Amino acid sequence: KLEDVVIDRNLLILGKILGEGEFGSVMEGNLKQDGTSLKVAVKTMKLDNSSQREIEEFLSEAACMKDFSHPNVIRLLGVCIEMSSQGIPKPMVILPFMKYGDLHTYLLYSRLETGPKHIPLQTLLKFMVDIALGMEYLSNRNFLHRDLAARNCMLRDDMTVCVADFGLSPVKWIAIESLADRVYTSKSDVWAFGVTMWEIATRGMTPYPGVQNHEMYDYLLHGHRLKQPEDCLDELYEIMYSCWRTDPLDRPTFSVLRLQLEKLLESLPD
Ligand SMILES: COc1cc2ncnc(Nc3cnc(OCCC4CC4)nc3)c2cc1OCC1CCNCC1
Repeated sequence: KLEDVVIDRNLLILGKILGEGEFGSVMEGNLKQDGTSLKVAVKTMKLDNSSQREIEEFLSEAACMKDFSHPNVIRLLGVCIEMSSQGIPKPMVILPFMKYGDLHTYLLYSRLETGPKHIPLQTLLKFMVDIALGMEYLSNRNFLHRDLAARNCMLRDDMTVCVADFGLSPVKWIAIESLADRVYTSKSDVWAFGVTMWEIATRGMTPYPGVQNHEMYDYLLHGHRLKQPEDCLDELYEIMYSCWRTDPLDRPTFSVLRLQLEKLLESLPD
């Protein structure tokens, strides 16, 4: 067994809510860890199946993420498990607290006079370079993100982006084949990465302006894809475009994308 993943619940003090989703919530917290303390980010969830089957499979997956070590992939400190007021297991995943917050909010704030100012092209490409390196590290270990989007990418204290908030087993990030067959592969993550690239290049735009969520599958079925942004370089749009090919076998690997973006940033007068 690898029970380095389970943290004593009495070492954790829960604070103010960062956000409330359908699954769970994200909150500020303090971890005793040594007489000292540490500011952390806590993600609560609510499982099903009272028996070991569901919780052990979740624990195994938690042990996997903890044993990861890369600057562009969020580090998982541990997991506390408490039973809820209804008898349901409530796992609480503990990560380091990210003061600069998510990448999606930072991009929209770069368009406001408070906080960050205009993000130059080179800084936008570095963000993409960072996501691509973290994603490449994940696929070279056969781990599927399942929920890659700009709101799930965090800015570290040195201002390098890491991938976070992985999904387990939003329409506008889901690959065409995954909407019809519900089959999720590495190319479905490549699809989501292309959408994330478009979020960065548009500086926070919601994908497919004008198209409603319920009409997305049919829209993609007709060969429609995200339109090229204003002032977006042609070479850059062709990179994100290659992520959305109808046949997933036509999509490029994460090593090819990372190589493409790094070669483009190095071609600019940075
Ligand atoms: C200063 O604000 C944050 C700091 C964070 N510092 C670290 N982590 C975070 N979130 C996070 C959660 N869960 C996971 O992974 C779970 C993986 C497990 C397998 C399921 N990774 C990251 C933060 C979110 C923050 O703001 C949340 C936003 C603010 C903007 N309006 C919407 C809510």
